[PDB]
Amino acid sequence: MKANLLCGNRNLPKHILVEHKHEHWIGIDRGTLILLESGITPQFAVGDFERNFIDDTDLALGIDQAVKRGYRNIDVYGATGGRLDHFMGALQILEKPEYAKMNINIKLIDDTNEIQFIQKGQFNVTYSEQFPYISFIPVYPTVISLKGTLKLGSTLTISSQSCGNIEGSVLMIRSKD
Amino acid sequence: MKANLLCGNRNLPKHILVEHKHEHWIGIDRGTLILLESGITPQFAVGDFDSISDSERNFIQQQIEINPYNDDTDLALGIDQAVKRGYRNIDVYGATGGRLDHFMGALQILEKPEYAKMNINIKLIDDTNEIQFIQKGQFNVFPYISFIPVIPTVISLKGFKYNLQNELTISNELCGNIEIIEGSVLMIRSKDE
Amino acid sequence: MKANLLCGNRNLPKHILVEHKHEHWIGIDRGTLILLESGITPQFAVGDFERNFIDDTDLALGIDQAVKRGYRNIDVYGATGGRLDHFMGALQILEKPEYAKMNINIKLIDDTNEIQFIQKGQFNVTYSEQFPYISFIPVYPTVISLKGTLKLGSTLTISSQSCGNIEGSVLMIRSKD
Amino acid sequence: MKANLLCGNRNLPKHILVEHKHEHWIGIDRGTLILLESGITPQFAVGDFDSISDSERNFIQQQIEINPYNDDTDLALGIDQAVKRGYRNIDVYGATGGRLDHFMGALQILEKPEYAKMNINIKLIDDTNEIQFIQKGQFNVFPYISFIPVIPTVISLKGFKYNLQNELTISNELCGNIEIIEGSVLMIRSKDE
Amino acid sequence: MKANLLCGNRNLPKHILVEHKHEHWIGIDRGTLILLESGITPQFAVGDFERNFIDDTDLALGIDQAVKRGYRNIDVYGATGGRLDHFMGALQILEKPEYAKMNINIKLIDDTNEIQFIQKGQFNVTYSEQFPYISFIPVYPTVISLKGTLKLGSTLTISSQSCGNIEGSVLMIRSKD
Amino acid sequence: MKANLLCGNRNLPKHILVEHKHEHWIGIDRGTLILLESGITPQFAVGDFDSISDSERNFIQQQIEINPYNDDTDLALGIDQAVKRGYRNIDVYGATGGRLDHFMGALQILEKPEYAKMNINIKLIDDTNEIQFIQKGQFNVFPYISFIPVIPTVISLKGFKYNLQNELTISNELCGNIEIIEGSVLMIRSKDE
Ligand code: NA
Ligand code: NA
Ligand code: NA
Ligand code: NA
Ligand code: NA
Ligand code: NA
Ligand code: NA
Ligand code: NA
Ligand code: NA
Repeated sequence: MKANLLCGNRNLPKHILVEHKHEHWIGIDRGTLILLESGITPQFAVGDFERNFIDDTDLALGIDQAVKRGYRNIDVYGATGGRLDHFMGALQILEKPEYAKMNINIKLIDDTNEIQFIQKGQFNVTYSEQFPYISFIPVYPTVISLKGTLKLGSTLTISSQSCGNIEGSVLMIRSKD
Repeated sequence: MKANLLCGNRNLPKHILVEHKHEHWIGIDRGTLILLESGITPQFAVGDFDSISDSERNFIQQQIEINPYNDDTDLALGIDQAVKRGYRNIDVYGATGGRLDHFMGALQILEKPEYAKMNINIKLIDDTNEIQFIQKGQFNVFPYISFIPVIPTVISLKGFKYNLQNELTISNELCGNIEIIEGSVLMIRSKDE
Repeated sequence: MKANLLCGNRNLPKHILVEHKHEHWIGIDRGTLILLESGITPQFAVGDFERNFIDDTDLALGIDQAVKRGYRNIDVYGATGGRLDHFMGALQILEKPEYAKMNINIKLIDDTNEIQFIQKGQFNVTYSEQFPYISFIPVYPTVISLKGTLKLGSTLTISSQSCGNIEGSVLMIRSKD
Repeated sequence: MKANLLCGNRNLPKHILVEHKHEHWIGIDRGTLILLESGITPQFAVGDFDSISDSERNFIQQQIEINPYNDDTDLALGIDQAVKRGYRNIDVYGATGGRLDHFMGALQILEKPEYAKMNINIKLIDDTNEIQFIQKGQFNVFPYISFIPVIPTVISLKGFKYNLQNELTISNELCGNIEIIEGSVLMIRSKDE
Repeated sequence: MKANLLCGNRNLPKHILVEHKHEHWIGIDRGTLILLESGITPQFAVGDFERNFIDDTDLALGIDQAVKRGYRNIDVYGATGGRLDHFMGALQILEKPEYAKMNINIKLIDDTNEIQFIQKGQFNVTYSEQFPYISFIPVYPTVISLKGTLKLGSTLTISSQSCGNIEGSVLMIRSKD
Repeated sequence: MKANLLCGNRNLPKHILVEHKHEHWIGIDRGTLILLESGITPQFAVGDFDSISDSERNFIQQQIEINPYNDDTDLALGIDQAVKRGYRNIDVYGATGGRLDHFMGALQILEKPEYAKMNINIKLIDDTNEIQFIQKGQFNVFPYISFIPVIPTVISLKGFKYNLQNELTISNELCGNIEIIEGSVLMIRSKDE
């Protein structure tokens, strides 16, 4: 089951709320209000502006509840822009070791990016129409692909499928040109 | 048709918002924002409720906020407004604890005669109690049960004695009969804490 | 809360029923049938072709019930055209002294007009894109604006904001050119 | 699944259309137009019902009007048609007053054996009464209660005597037991007017 | 009342599921799944991939239940293409003598045809915009129109209204050019 | 909030899918496909369930199929997953007949202590029975009733004797009282076949 979380209205892909109006949506803080104003009933909501559902941030809470509720595909919207600590809080979540063993998939999506946390191992990467660039950001991580503090463009802006093997852990970022 | 009113977040039965998320909910004052925050759309709301942006207030004050003309408390209007829409069973949550002058006002509403003649069922509910008004007449049936007079002769059966008992049974424990020969009494059911 | 009343299908603004399909609608007489045929469930309906809700016309009844139900913004559609006594009955409503004290706002809207009853006092008037003309029709009413039985074009076809003060009462009509 | 049928506007419990506006409603003859007029969309309707324009009749006779093949009265078809869709609890309103030959036909339906074997619950209801058929067997439980035989031995408890009483109790007043040893009886509950 | 049956996804008129999303739909076998995937709740469904509703094929069952439920206008979609025995099974249904006496109307519709079983008697035929051709296929049937094993183009591809009288029984087929 | 679970098609009460077509349904293993086939959309489903095309599996495994992390049987996860969403009354259908080791596992779930403290009501149901767990305490109330101990002193009233009866009443026939002084018992109601 796929879960769509909305925790803001900044940088949202176009028509995301109308093209996906009948999917499972979850409100996070202010995202809840936006969903209601768009005629969408949230499966559940978290954060003020909730607590009786069932140390942590509202988004960490909402995602944890999604995971516990069996969702395997979790896409987070409205988590980039404005206050950046909120965006960093999101990246933290993706890193929780608890979501490592599980066969879960969480990603932050905005009108220009798609962020995922690729852990130690080997994964495949299919091409995409709107997302030409790919970049890996270590969270010592050594990697091997089909073309090969640290601040190098070595594993940044780069363009079937390919293999990505990590001999630590990184954040995979796909972005539009 | 059943309506649930939320007046705030004190002594609320745990999980009451998740367990009845699809029923009809009415927001009274602070209850309004708690409903929305839980992703619940109130059929309507009464109360000055705070806003954080025009986009919001515009939303709430056009599809949720009603403005009954009145005098009466926000809860009393919410009730009347629910009865006007055909709601027959009303459960008020969030009306206990804190400032007791309000809890008391909530009791005045249950006692309004305008509801006795009608076939309305109003109950105040929190995590430990259930309260309702019972007028002159005969009726049947939280291990504890108590009757408090409002304005009263009473006769009970399955509980204990009480025969033509004038107004004790301020904590009974019992498919049961109770007849109000005269006056009126509030019935309050409690759980064993 | 805003209430939308439908008591006919003549002169309705374009796409009013599809662009506003999720707002609060009230049926009045035949308007009820039109709403049902458009997939809209009326909050309530009045008039035959209802009475157990809760001397007067069906529309006076429906609007009175709206007012009693706390609606502050009431827009009436389908009240112009065809039988004119029905349109005049509508204008009567706007005039009820009962809706004077209250902070209510009622208006008749059709594809070309927007009629409101401005009572004794002083009100403001914002400009509008589709409605360039403004006209005041007394219901002895003396007025003072930003440009200044009786049948004069003095207070008729006339084009930020402006002040309208009434030293009796009039009907304000905004119409498209 | 519960279905309410409207056969007309006589002796209807006050506010029955507002108070149950969201339940499933079926229109029988004139009931059809009363439902719609109240802004209620019938799940389906039986009956020649009048029209005032093709636009309307087209609407009603394509999304509301069904045409069961039959013989049986319009109400009897409406019932069968509700049972075919899985409705187990049926409340018929509007079937009392006026021409009594119809009220009687409505009683014949409750007595159809085709419903005894099934687990259907059909009740006729108006502002003062509630009526249902009770077949051979034992069952339990408007201050007044009366039993009228249809084709009958009976035994009651909480009411009064009645022990192996052959077919009086045409106005009882009483969490109660009743056993039909033989035959069948209509049970009618009334209120104190 | 009109009933729409869906028992497949081959040769469906364009946008049938979106333009008619709010009408009464019935699922038949796989049609059920297609309806659910299109956001449509079937009044009821028949066939595996149901039986406790209330010798025969799932479509014969679904249509019989429609007829018993009082539907007078029954349009069948997705019954042409792929396995042809399934299409022939459909034609059989249209022929059931049981649906002769009744004032019922059943037809198979696809993006190019509209098939109906005209029995012994006399019927009228209105023109249509998208369907210019008409053809009659006997199911000894003698006919008389406004222009007049057997394998003749005499009563095939042929183009107000007209009269069609049958002095046995035939299948009327209207098709696009 | 009420949830119905379907685990398969054995001993199902006839018409259970048509009569409750609009309630909330959860699919467990084979129950999933039976729900869909009947044109019913499950709130969610647990179980490897078969597919016949990617289009389908994609559909089911994105809007219906959930994957709780676990160990526990598919039915036990379905239950927990329903309780997590706020479902308080759970009716499990399709869990009897066939391989009894499963029927037994279904009984273990009703006995989980994690549900005793909470205010959840889980019942196993088929065309002839209704089964539920009853913990230490006092409670009230298919002509046949039986109590089977799980881990037990008991006292019944309206049925027959049973006073401080230690753990017979493996087929009672009776607005009734039962108190578990010690231990726990499964209550099973049966119909007369
Ligand atoms: Na959920
Ligand atoms: Na109540
Ligand atoms: Na307190
Ligand atoms: Na309303
Ligand atoms: Na009933
Ligand atoms: Na009468
Ligand atoms: Na149907
Ligand atoms: Na249960
Ligand atoms: Na068995």
